[PDB]
Amino acid sequence: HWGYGKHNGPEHWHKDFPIAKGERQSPVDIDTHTAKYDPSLKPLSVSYDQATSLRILNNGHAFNVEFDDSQDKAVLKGGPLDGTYRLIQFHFHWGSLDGQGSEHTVDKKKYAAELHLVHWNTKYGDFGKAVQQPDGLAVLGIFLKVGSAKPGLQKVVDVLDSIKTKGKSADFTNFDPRGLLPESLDYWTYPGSLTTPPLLECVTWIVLKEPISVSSEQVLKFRKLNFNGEGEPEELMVDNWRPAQPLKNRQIKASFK
Ligand SMILES: [Zn+2]
Repeated sequence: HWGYGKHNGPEHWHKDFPIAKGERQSPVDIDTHTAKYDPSLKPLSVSYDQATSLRILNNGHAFNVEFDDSQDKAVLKGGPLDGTYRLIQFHFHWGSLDGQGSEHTVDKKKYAAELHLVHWNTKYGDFGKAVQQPDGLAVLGIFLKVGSAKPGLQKVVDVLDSIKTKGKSADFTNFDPRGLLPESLDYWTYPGSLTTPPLLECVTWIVLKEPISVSSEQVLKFRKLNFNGEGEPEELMVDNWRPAQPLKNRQIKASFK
């Protein structure tokens, strides 16, 4: 099955998922000097005050914090979006070393990790219908650099020992995702895809310019997770990131100048 090793990694995915070579694949390198400032873009509206987290789960390629998405509780609006997008989960991509780990890059610069908050368009009724549509998903991407600790991340870091192996899940209630956001909400946006199989081209990417800082100790704990299931040989969950894909016929827009 697909993964991030030498024999099943991203360079192999096209054999099972031929859209891997499609026209709007993600991630991409953000060239800050060719991105177009678009003054018609609106500020992002992030309404997470009523967010209800439920569970944290190791799915064999990352860990997902899942939210109750049966009502408009935690929603993303504005920016380049039409309509209302509900938060369903967030997860991260990270490296084996501090110098790599993000999926998107900025002027070819790699960050130590990348946070993805995944939202789906309410007009489509459920997540599974949203993935089939070109405007079905909105993913907020936030870079992580190593520096000072992020206090609002620590609750996540402390529970990772209970979900070390694939298929492990733990109750994870009352987590506030507002603790993960940077000060500024300036962003780049472009139309893209999921960055894991099935790689569907259903995503409006919204990548924040300002990274958040996490401590060396916090990212170290990410790297103690396991791709494998319990009772299988240990393969550390590191470098679960897809390399940048060709931009092709797309334009990256910026909310700022
Ligand atoms: Zn992701």
